[PDB]
Amino acid sequence: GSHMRNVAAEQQLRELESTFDGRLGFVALDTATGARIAHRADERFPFCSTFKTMLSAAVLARSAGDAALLQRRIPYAKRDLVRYSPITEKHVGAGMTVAELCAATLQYSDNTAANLLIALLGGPQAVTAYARSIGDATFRLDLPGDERDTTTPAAMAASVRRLLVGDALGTAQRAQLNAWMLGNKTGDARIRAGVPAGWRVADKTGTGDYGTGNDIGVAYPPDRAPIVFVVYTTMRSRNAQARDDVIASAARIAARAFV
Repeated sequence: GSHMRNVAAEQQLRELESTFDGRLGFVALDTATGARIAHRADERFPFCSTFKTMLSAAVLARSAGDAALLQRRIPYAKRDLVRYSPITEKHVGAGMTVAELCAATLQYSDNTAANLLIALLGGPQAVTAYARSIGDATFRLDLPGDERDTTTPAAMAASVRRLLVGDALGTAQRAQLNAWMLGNKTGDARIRAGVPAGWRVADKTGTGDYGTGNDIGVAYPPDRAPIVFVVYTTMRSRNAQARDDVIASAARIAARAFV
């Protein structure tokens, strides 16, 4: 890699953004060197389901010195279900364990699972507090540039790096967060589609209206240092679809520059 290849990649990201009516927010970090490829890195974007990574980390932190928390079952009822709950809807009544809820919200993006975990922590402000505790002053869990439920690509990249690769969590908790995110089921068309097939990817997607299409995580090449990938996209038209292809293309541009 080189600075000039990174400069080239950043122009390619700008040219990629021109292909849709919106904004591309991107950070890729080669942890071998701290080399960063960035686009609109300091702008706020709606995070959508990508916050579930920060959620799950906060839950893992509560479990330090209390591993049995992960086996604790949380009951809930039908009235507790919110839209898009493909796992939790099958377990109304007795409910699911804390670990099951983390896996459901990370791997299937289950919304009720996220709400139950947010409640366990004491509310959305507890998730924001956790973010502050690992050095993230930007993340906020609470539309024409409403800052609620937003972060920046730079801030989320730093948090993803610290959580999955660095020391924000204890070693065992880092391992568990990675294991869950390596098993993601919702990201096949996003970062995973753009990086080499030989790289293991731990990722969390986010999708919303205004063509909001996000994917964050870490790629683990087989004989190199990990590369952090954060991709946020959002558009001017509320009706617009998220663009899996753009997310994949952004990751590809960075992967090409770093090899």
